[PDB]
Amino acid sequence: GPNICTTRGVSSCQQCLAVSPMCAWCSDEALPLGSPRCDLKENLLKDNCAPESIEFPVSEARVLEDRPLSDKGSGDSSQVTQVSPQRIALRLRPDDSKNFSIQVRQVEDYPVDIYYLMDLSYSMKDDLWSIQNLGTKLATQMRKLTSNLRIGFGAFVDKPVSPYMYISPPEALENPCYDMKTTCLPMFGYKHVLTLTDQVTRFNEEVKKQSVSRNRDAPEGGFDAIMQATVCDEKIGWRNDASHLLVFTTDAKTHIALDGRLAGIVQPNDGQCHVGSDNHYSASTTMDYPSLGLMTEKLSQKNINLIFAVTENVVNLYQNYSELIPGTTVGVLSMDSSNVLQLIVDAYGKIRSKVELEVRDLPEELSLSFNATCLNNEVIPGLKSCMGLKIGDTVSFSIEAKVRGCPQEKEKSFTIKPVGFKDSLIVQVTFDCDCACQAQAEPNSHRCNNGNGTFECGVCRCGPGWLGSQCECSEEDYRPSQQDECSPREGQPVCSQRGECLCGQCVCHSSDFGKITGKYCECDDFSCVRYKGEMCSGHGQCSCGDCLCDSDWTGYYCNCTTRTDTCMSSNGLLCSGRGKCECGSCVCIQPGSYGDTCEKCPTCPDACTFKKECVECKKFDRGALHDENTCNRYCRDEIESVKELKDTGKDAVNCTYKNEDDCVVRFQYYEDSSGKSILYVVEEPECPKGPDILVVLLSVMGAILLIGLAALLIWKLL
Amino acid sequence: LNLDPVQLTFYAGPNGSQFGFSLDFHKDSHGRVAIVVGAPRTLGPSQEETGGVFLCPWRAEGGQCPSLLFDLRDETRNVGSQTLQTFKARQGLGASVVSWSDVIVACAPWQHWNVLEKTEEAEKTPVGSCFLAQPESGRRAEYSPCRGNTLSRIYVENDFSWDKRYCEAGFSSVVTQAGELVLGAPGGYYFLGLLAQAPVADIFSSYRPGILLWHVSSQSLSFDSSNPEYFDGYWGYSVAVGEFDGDLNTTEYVVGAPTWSWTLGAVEILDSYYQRLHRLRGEQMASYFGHSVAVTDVNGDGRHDLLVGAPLYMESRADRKLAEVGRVYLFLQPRGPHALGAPSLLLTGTQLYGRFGSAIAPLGDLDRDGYNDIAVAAPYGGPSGRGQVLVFLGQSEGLRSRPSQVLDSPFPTGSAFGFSLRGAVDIDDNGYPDLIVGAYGANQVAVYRAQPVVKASVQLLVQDSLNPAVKSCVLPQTKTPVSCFNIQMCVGATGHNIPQKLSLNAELQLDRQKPRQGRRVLLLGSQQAGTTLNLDLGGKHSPICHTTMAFLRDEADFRDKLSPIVLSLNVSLPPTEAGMAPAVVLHGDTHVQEQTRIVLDCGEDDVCVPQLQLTASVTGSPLLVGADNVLELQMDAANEGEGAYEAELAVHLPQGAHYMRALSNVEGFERLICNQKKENETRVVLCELGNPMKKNAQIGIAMLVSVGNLEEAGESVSFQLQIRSKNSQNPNSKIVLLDVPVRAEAQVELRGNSFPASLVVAASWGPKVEHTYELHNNGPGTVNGLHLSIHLPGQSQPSDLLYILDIQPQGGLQCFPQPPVNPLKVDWDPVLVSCDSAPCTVVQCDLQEMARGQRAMVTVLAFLWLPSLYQRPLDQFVLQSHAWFNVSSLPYAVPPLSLPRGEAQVWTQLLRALEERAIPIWWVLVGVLGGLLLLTILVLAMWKVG
Ligand SMILES: *[C@@H]1O[C@H](CO)[C@@H](O[C@@H]2O[C@H](CO)[C@@H](O[C@@H]3O[C@H](CO[C@@H]4O[C@H](CO)[C@@H](O)[C@H](O)[C@@H]4O)[C@@H](O)[C@H](O[C@@H]4O[C@H](CO)[C@@H](O)[C@H](O)[C@@H]4O)[C@@H]3O)[C@H](O)[C@H]2NC(C)=O)[C@H](O)[C@H]1NC(C)=O
Ligand SMILES: *[C@@H]1O[C@H](CO)[C@@H](O[C@@H]2O[C@H](CO)[C@@H](O[C@@H]3O[C@H](CO[C@@H]4O[C@H](CO)[C@@H](O)[C@H](O)[C@@H]4O)[C@@H](O)[C@H](O)[C@@H]3O)[C@H](O)[C@H]2NC(C)=O)[C@H](O)[C@H]1NC(C)=O
Ligand SMILES: *[C@@H]1O[C@H](CO)[C@@H](O[C@@H]2O[C@H](CO)[C@@H](O[C@@H]3O[C@H](CO)[C@@H](O)[C@H](O)[C@@H]3O)[C@H](O)[C@H]2NC(C)=O)[C@H](O)[C@H]1NC(C)=O
Ligand SMILES: *[C@@H]1O[C@H](CO)[C@@H](O[C@@H]2O[C@H](CO)[C@@H](O[C@@H]3O[C@H](CO)[C@@H](O)[C@H](O)[C@@H]3O)[C@H](O)[C@H]2NC(C)=O)[C@H](O)[C@H]1NC(C)=O
Ligand SMILES: *[C@@H]1O[C@H](CO)[C@@H](O[C@@H]2O[C@H](CO)[C@@H](O)[C@H](O)[C@H]2NC(C)=O)[C@H](O)[C@H]1NC(C)=O
Ligand SMILES: CC(C)CCC[C@@H](C)[C@H]1CC[C@H]2[C@@H]3CC=C4C[C@@H](O)CC[C@]4(C)[C@H]3CC[C@]12C
Ligand SMILES: CC(C)CCC[C@@H](C)[C@H]1CC[C@H]2[C@@H]3CC=C4C[C@@H](O)CC[C@]4(C)[C@H]3CC[C@]12C
Ligand SMILES: *[C@@H]1O[C@H](CO)[C@@H](O)[C@H](O)[C@H]1NC(C)=O
Ligand SMILES: *[C@@H]1O[C@H](CO)[C@@H](O)[C@H](O)[C@H]1NC(C)=O
Ligand SMILES: *[C@@H]1O[C@H](CO)[C@@H](O)[C@H](O)[C@H]1NC(C)=O
Ligand SMILES: *[C@@H]1O[C@H](CO)[C@@H](O)[C@H](O)[C@H]1NC(C)=O
Ligand SMILES: *[C@@H]1O[C@H](CO)[C@@H](O)[C@H](O)[C@H]1NC(C)=O
Ligand SMILES: *[C@@H]1O[C@H](CO)[C@@H](O)[C@H](O)[C@H]1NC(C)=O
Ligand SMILES: [Ca+2]
Ligand SMILES: [Ca+2]
Ligand SMILES: [Ca+2]
Ligand SMILES: [Ca+2]
Ligand SMILES: [Ca+2]
Ligand SMILES: [Ca+2]
Ligand SMILES: [Ca+2]
Ligand SMILES: [Mg+2]
Repeated sequence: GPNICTTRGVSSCQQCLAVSPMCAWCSDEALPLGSPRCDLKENLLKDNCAPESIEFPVSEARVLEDRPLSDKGSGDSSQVTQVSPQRIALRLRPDDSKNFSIQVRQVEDYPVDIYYLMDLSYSMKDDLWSIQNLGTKLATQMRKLTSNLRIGFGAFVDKPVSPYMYISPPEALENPCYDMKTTCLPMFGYKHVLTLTDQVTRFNEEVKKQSVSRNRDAPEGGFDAIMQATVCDEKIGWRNDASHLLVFTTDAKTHIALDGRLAGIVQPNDGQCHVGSDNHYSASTTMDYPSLGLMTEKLSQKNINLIFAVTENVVNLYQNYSELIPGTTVGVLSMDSSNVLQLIVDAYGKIRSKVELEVRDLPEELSLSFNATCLNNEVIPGLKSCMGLKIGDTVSFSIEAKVRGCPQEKEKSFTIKPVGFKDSLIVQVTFDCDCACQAQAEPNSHRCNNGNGTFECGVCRCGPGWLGSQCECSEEDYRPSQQDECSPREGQPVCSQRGECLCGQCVCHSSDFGKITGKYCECDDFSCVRYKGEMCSGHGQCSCGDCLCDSDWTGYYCNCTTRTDTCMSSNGLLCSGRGKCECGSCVCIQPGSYGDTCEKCPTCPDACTFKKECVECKKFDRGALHDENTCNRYCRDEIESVKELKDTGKDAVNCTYKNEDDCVVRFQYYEDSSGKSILYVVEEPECPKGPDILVVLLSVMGAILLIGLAALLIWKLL
Repeated sequence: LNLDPVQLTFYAGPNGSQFGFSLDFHKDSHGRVAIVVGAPRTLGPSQEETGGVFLCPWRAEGGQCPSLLFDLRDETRNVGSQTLQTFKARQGLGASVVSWSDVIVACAPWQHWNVLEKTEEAEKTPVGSCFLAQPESGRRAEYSPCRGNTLSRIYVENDFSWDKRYCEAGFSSVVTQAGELVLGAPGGYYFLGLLAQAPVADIFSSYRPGILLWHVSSQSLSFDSSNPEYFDGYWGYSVAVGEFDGDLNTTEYVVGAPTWSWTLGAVEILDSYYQRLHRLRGEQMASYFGHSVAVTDVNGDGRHDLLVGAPLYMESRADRKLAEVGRVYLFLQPRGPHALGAPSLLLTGTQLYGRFGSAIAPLGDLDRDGYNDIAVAAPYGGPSGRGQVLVFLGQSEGLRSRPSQVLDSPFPTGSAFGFSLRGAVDIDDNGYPDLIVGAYGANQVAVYRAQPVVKASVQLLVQDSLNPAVKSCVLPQTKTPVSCFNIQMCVGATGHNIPQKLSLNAELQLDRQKPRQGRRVLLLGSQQAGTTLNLDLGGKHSPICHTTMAFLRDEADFRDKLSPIVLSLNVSLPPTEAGMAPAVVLHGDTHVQEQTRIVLDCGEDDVCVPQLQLTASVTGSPLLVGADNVLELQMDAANEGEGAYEAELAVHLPQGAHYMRALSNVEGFERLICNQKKENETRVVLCELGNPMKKNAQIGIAMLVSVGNLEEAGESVSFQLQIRSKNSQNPNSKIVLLDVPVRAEAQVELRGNSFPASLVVAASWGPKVEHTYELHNNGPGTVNGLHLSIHLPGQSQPSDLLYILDIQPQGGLQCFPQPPVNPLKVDWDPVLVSCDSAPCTVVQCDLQEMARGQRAMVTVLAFLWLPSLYQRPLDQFVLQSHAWFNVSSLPYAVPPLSLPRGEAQVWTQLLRALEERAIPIWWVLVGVLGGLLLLTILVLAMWKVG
């Protein structure tokens, strides 16, 4: 059929192939009356013309280098290769999209280095006493997960500048805590003391030699310390072949950018390291606090995971900050900082139980769409990150790349990287929108009307208007006018009142506001929807008046979004399983639910209502709907057999499950604020002893039989 | 828009002095305009940084400026047993400079104050100060509203109550028209922020040299707050003045607190007595919402509007989900005392880390268009990251998202170009306001001078149709008859203070589309298809009209007849002469196209007389207030007369309407094209019906119209439809009016639940059971007069099966029970029970206001009465609670239509560890008796038979 290659083309191989993703060109000479050289490959094959000269470029996704994913990382970590493939090359024809797949795995044991950054404000003094013997305990607890561990320490109070300091009296300069009769060190912004070393005893030795300072303003400038630790890789010694952890412990608010106006500092912050041989922040008094954007950028560049181990009084603020910075985890730190060890131990698993992907060096020319595959063959469309993973779990991500035209560079490259990992995929894209036959050139050929034109791939393009099939109609020539070759379905104005009927064809004109193309000058740009000063929503390019969407978008205006990252809840189900996600917004089908993810429902049935099936296998290894494999398919809660029955769980309440045995099974559901939902179930539930008639009736019939035997023996004697 | 980025004026100060940190205009008694620029880090006499102020006179070439003289020596005084000391080192004098009439107020926020008494002291803290100067009389004065003689021990014992030692007064300053200086102190009251208000005249007349500490009689300051939200709020970062209460006597203040509510930001509108009239909250954490505030009338309605900035705002990008670009919020003051709602307009930057919106400066009517404009500075924006200034023009609906003009930074990297802006003042006396932009990094101030704006109106007139048969003209120098027609071009220039001598080049091109050699109509005079003229409109208020003759070539020379003849007129400025520097900026209608055609198929009369008929219908008639109303208009147009020339469909929509999509049922390859534009105030949509459309053509168009929020359109809205045709006879069709009624309707949902749904009691205080009821206003509209009643069994007595401990309402609803519940303080087969049978306890809740999307919750706690649990424990117990609510009216003009109702019933069932109810052994006994009877009769059968 005509399709779209036959129309809107037939001018040259370049445009002919640049119309639709599926068009073919017949360079070999053939009958020119069959409208050839722009049609589906099948039509050309039916018309022959395939002597190894058929031109039909197709997209390719050849893998250059690929290595198997390692099982365990213990030695020679330079080739762990936890992300495969490592580097692939893509060749895309104009306006065509191609898909590939990648796999991400955590390689069991992996070296870990942890840098401990602790505030040293007066209120933190007691906390410093509870860390004097943390290195050995941390090493012992972490030995079960990592066989190569390094630890470090840091400090920070605030900018040494008024009004943050006590400038007067002079004695306060060397002893701010002089009113309360105590000894304290002068204020400092950031004081690195211990570099990342494998010697555990060094961490203990360095601690208990430190002190605590004092300041006036309640907020503490910890972002400066975080940025200095992140950027100054050599000073503290981050290791490129290990997982990075940065524990940030604080008990007060944190300053942000533009807060230095009070102290007179106005210079914007820069990420260049400013830690000298004295191990202090030289530019603390002359550099402003860093903004969240720069902090996140420099934290992602260096692949540093952040743990906000903060007190309960400011936990909400750091939770709100956490959802902005990717790869960050929050935690509650006790007043005496005695929960730091377990907090970091569990936060390690929490952070390693999350896989995301980020794109770097992505040119604006092309766009990417993502599908994720969590554990099992289940696939969540429009998602680049999977939750609810564990150590050694393997996940898959399908990435589709779509381009617009062919940029005049022919060499582009970008990278897809999981957060907090050195290994990443390097994707090289080369655009091929030029036909091979064009290399023949033949700028002057006698077939182009005695060498006054150009010949290309079987067609003569000649002069500034010479467009006849034989390169003879010229521009001012062809004065006599023919018919049935300038308008379709005669009865309408020629060239749609836009163009001139010359050489037997409608030459479109008025190259203003864009370009006009088409066998009848009907398709054109600058005739599409305008959302906000941008055509076709500014995402995709519109062809022939249709707002052709680009990747990540689908709609008439191409404003609706396909990726569902924003509409994913924390339970691993889209929109909390109580609604759908459309254009990046959750619509809650279930009544009585509202919120960003349809999660804040106050009037829904309690959890235990749908938890009956989950607890069936744990306590019985049987039950209805066992074919679906409901034992562990949707409920991640852990069931424990404990008869304590006296737990003081604030966010917990007892409930009951009914069994076919007619015995009520009372169990507790605790929804911890950390997300570790746990069920406490009493084993062998006490079924009341009902049946007591069998013995009675057996005794009655035995007595009746005895009476009958007595009668029988009386008869025998008689 | 009309600012000149080529001819600027540069003012320079001492190197490394941060010249240009703050700047302002100053007008003397003679009207002469000068610039006041503060350099916080100017070197003092003792080779130390103390700051300074420079009064630059207006010079075209700029250069160095003189510096105003202020005292820069430490003052030590002894009063009683106290010693008062002032330290001015690194005080940053000039960080905020303002001018009022003949007074220049330059503030040093970081000036330090201290008091010594034997051993104790008040500590050395940056109280700050402000120096007031009167150059004409050469007078000097000082003002420091945060100076005290209270020792630190008193503050410590009083929990730091009324602690003004860290005011940093002078961070932001503003002088009202009445003459009341207002200074912001973000660090006052221990980093809570405050304001200090004082008349300038009182300050001048209440100052005695040598008296460091004094009190002004008319001084007034803001009060302290204990709310944790205000903690570390820096309330006072930016201060502005304006009118918002509707009364001209009172002056309202706008105060920014970027770190309000845990790094969320806020902007508070208060009255003269520091009473919170309104608060505007932030949108994102750490966005520094409220860094800069500006008050101006962008829409021109006569009511001041609000502009807020958030330099640290982060947007979403494909490459990275967070990108610090900054944002600007525009809030428009509505009619009446209605509280400001969501931001009227949002403006977002492009460059990363650009800190867009850090400086917003009003410019007045820069282009003399009747609407005020503004300038927004991004200190580190642009591709090179050197800074930019975007000029936004005003309109009836507000501001335009697209920036009219963008000015780059001629200074090198690190100049912080755009940090300080100021305008709305005429310095060259050319009738237009100018702009001044500081750059402390390069220590230079750049002055941009506005240029006159010339509005051009161009009109082209030509005959609708041409008849080659009639020939009247004759070619020059020959005797060859030929047809001809007249083309008239009118060009008019308008403006204010436009140059007396003005020249404009007007180019006329006939049949532009066709090649030069193939043109059909040619000018009679020069026999050329194109012409150019130089019109001297200088001082010609009325438009200048010119006329020319154009003739059609012989029929043999060309064969095309159907293609329309298009004529284009293009008006432009003369080419750049010696010295460049264009005098004026030209904008408006500088290009006009008009199309004629040859007579064809118009009948023997040779004059086409189209007759157009139009019918319109509307679907989606119910219009709900506050909803995404999408009407569908179906229009059928027919031409029973002759072919219509350049026939289009005009659809005038109401104020809140918009155009989304349009389809044409007739034909599948027609490619219908419709456009939307605002002629004067209405959104007119023009759809192309056809150039010489064929006979008896019938076209149907179905278009979607999105009606926006409407609260004053009245009972019904009106849509107008007509057909526009260029034909001389019957140029337009009959006017069609569609009246769409508007009604307000809202649905309210009541949902009830019980926790736990299933409870089992084994065999004091028993198990806890709670009932929750939620009211949700899912309806697009708003409901008032909401009254709800919750009915529960029992009366909260020991005999009652269930005992109510406490009822918690949430959402502002006011609830009261009856009878009173929880008499004791208490420091801690199914059977149906309901209010209908058992004693009824009714709790009534009221809500006068219930906005769209709001939810109200009511929870009631109780526990099963164990003494009543023990008795008859073998009976299943199902309890029920009932609800009944309804509203009174709606806050909308349209009366319709009653509603809504609600009936919620909540059930809760209880169980026990198996019931001891009599097992149905009666059936077993009956079966045993029947079997015994059957056995007896069977035995007797053969017993009697034998
Ligand atoms: C990542 O996630 C996206 C989003 O879901 C996935 O996109 C989906 O891919 C599916 C498989 O390609 C699509 O399913 C079908 O695939 C058709 C193309 O394959 C044709 O198969 C027929 C079978 O007889 C062959 O003859 C043909 O020659 C093709 O090979 C799709 O075109 C089709 O989608 C429909 O197409 C019709 C006609 O074009 C449209 O009118 C209709 O609106 C719809 O688009 C069919 O669904 C699936 O549609 C598609 N999802 C979409 C388009 O929303 C990716 O596949 C995922 N990535 C990976 C690696 O799986
Ligand atoms: C390839 O294209 C070029 C233009 O890009 C063509 O150039 C011109 O082509 C036209 C074709 O109509 C020529 O006009 C034709 O010429 C004939 C022959 O006249 C000749 O005149 C020369 C002197 O100039 C004599 O020496 C010859 O002997 C011969 O008599 C004439 O009868 C007509 O005028 C006819 O239209 C035109 O001459 C030519 N340009 C030049 C400079 O010669 C070119 O022809 C074309 N190649 C082809 C057609 O093979
Ligand atoms: C940190 O995150 C929390 C949770 O997202 C945010 O707190 C929420 O802030 C919104 C502000 O719009 C509150 O909504 C408002 O609540 C008031 C009552 O306080 C109500 O009268 C208004 O009509 C509006 O609904 C919301 O309640 C609040 N929620 C919680 C749980 O605090 C906020 O971003 C941060 N809060 C911190 C740091 O405390
Ligand atoms: C809607 O809400 C209003 C509250 O503003 C309710 O007003 C009440 O309406 C009743 C009419 O039925 C008034 O009369 C009452 O009737 C009952 C019997 O049903 C009787 O027992 C009372 O003594 C009284 O006479 C009642 O006075 C009125 N309430 C007040 C405070 O004036 C209205 O009933 C509600 N409508 C619906 C349909 O729910
Ligand atoms: C997405 O990628 C998969 C895997 O490369 C593609 O599936 C293969 O497609 C080729 C070509 O059609 C087939 O020969 C293979 O048999 C397919 N394998 C599997 C496992 O399906 C898939 O076609 C790609 N989808 C798109 C839209 O490009
Ligand atoms: C007059 C005498 C001989 C009558 C005796 C009646 C006998 C046959 C009755 C008395 C009790 C009965 C049993 C009671 C309960 C059960 C359990 C049931 O799951 C299967 C049948 C079974 C096992 C019954 C079988 C029949 C039974 C043994
Ligand atoms: C321990 C208990 C059960 C013993 C009771 C003794 C019973 C079996 C005795 C008491 C009276 C007796 C009956 C007395 C008289 C007669 C009439 C005779 O023409 C036939 C036997 C007959 C009908 C006897 C049958 C047995 C009898 C019913
Ligand atoms: C694109 O435009 C609207 C208006 O901004 C936006 O709200 C929505 O996501 C898209 N439009 C529709 C109809 O979905
Ligand atoms: C269960 O009931 C007991 C009362 O015996 C109570 O203390 C506890 O908080 C309830 N919840 C859980 C999870 O145990
Ligand atoms: C002094 O002024 C010059 C002017 O060019 C500038 O280059 C220099 O940085 C300034 N500072 C010093 C210390 O010279
Ligand atoms: C203040 O109100 C009084 C009384 O209405 C009025 O006379 C006066 O003009 C007002 N002040 C103004 C408008 O400045
Ligand atoms: C027509 O006017 C526009 C400005 O309105 C100008 O840019 C263009 O150059 C003009 N056309 C010609 C041919 O000069
Ligand atoms: C637009 O409406 C205003 C109403 O004041 C009117 O003055 C103006 O003439 C109208 N515009 C046109 C083009 O008619
Ligand atoms: Ca502590
Ligand atoms: Ca601090
Ligand atoms: Ca007022
Ligand atoms: Ca206004
Ligand atoms: Ca304006
Ligand atoms: Ca001016
Ligand atoms: Ca006629
Ligand atoms: Mg502290």
